[PDB]
Amino acid sequence: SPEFMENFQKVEKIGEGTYGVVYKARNKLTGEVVALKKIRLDTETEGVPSTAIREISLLKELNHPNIVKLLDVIHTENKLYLVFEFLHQDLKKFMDASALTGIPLPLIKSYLFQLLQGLAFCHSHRVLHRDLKPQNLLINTEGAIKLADFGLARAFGVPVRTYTHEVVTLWYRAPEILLGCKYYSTAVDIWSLGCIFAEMVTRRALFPGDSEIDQLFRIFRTLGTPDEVVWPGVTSMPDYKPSFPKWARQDFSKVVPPLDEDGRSLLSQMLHYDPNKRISAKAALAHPFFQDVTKPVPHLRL
Ligand SMILES: O=S(=O)(O)c1cccc2cccc(Nc3ccccc3)c12
Ligand SMILES: O=S(=O)(O)c1cccc2cccc(Nc3ccccc3)c12
Repeated sequence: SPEFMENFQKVEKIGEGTYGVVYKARNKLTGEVVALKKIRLDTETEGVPSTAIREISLLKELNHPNIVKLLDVIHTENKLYLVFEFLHQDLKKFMDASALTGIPLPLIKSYLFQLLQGLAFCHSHRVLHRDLKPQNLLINTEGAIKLADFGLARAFGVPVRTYTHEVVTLWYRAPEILLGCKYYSTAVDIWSLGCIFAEMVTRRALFPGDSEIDQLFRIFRTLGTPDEVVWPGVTSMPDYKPSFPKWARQDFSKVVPPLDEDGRSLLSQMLHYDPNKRISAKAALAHPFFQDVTKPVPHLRL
């Protein structure tokens, strides 16, 4: 039987992703609580780009424990309401609440492993996230972490508004995107996740830039300014400028102090400059860093 917006009682606002506010709501007929996302459409031109429609279709096809579950899509007067499973807690909020002590390594390992499983699945199905950041990763009481807030709308020009609150998306953006690559690859998500891995460990964002050029320079100052030896083709990328300062690479003992050689090995493979050399999500799952991975439950005192 079709669901109608009248069937839902708004409880509270639980956030405001790239598509406006997200509300916790209660289904009046089943009593189930869900997360509702409101999407304002745009018949401004004539419709949604065919390629966009295909990408939304691709995302809808995915069913995985590490991808937030879409339960239904309600259509009403130029508006779309996405009905999702209810989750309300995210990695950003959790890290802020674990600021004083940091998230324990077993949980860091579990979350990273699960996010890699989610990404491996998406990537094998030709789906990229494109906007991975702590804010977009939802967690539940049982220890799962899930991908959400995919960067689909801005990537394929979907007729809908975005970033109701603001931005900070630059911090996790892969260098090939910052340098204007004609075509990027699934490797961009691995870069983002590597930044998130480092952030969980150090309790601070790795490259908190305030502009594309500042973002690039922050990356260069830490990993060294790339050259043809380290990244073949970099000096010919659209936005590459020979005038870029030349910085030497920093040691990870300094960049991510708490990590040992297994952690450093994996991090270095996730932050490799060359997209063609950056570790894939599938290969990362087999990294020695995950030998002892388990599924700890988070301490959530809401
Ligand atoms: O495919 S749907 O499941 O609706 C869908 C699900 C989730 C997000 C969507 C965003 C834009 C357009 C859609 N489709 C659409 C198609 C026809 C009319 C209005 C919207 C979206
Ligand atoms: O909301 S997200 O968490 O990204 C999301 C998560 C999981 C499955 C999704 C399926 C279709 C569209 C989404 N979002 C969407 C919304 C508006 C425009 C384009 C895509 C999905």
